[PDB]
Amino acid sequence: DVSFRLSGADPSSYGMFIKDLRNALPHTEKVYNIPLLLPSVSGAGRYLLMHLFNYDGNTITVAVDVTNVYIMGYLALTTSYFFNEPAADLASQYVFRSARRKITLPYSGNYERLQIAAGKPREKIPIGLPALDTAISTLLHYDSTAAAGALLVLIQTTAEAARFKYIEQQIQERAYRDEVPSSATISLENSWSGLSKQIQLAQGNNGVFRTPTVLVDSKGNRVQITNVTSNVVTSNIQLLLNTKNI
Ligand SMILES: CC(=O)N[C@@H]1[C@@H](O)[C@H](O)[C@@H](CO)O[C@H]1O
Ligand SMILES: *[C@@H]1O[C@H](CO)[C@@H](O)[C@H](O)[C@H]1NC(C)=O
Repeated sequence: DVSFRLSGADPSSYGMFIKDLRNALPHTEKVYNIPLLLPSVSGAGRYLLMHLFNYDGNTITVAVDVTNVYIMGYLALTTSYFFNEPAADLASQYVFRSARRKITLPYSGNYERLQIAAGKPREKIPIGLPALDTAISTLLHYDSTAAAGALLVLIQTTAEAARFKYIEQQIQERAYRDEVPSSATISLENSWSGLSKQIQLAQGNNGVFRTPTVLVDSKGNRVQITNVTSNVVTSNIQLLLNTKNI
């Protein structure tokens, strides 16, 4: 399992957590020196448990599918909660079975559905360490509309930061002040599957993407990534979604 405490958190302890989160995901091969997540994992070992503690020391445990860093659901005291989608129903066969009750949230875990539930796109929702403290708190007691925004903050400050060193750094810059994500951050989130696939297709194509990926850079400028020499590939991305899942 991995753990993160908001009480006393700072950039260093958050970076320790994101390192532990990346290290908890199994991989047998690296592609262009980036860990390649597994095609599949059977049974309970598919799910990583992340123990998150708010500033007061209250906790939720979040289950994450290790093949794709997707959060499936979470446990808060004696209640489990899962997205309304078959992968999360499957996960509920393995994790948090000791909960006294299981609630299926009234949306799936994808960004489009969560933003509809929350009433706002993630361009407008601040993220940071304080926002993560608020999100954990929100999730302690059921409120499906509030939970959708909390889950948009939780997914970006845990999974997305694990996938991309740029997003990890964005959250560290927001350790004591939330701020909406940069458009670069949104672009990377939306591009993770495409980048993961193109980096894998470049292995028998001399390092060249079969199809360019368009990203927004740190200045708001839209840019084409065409091969593995780009800084997105050599520096930023940390985990590849296996093409078997794309
Ligand atoms: C950890 C998690 O659940 N993450 C996903 C994010 O990976 C994905 O791009 C988005 C789909 O739009 O859905 C969120 O659920
Ligand atoms: C590869 O990537 C860089 C941009 O990072 C670009 O300048 C270069 O000319 C590209 N080369 C090919 C072969 O696509």
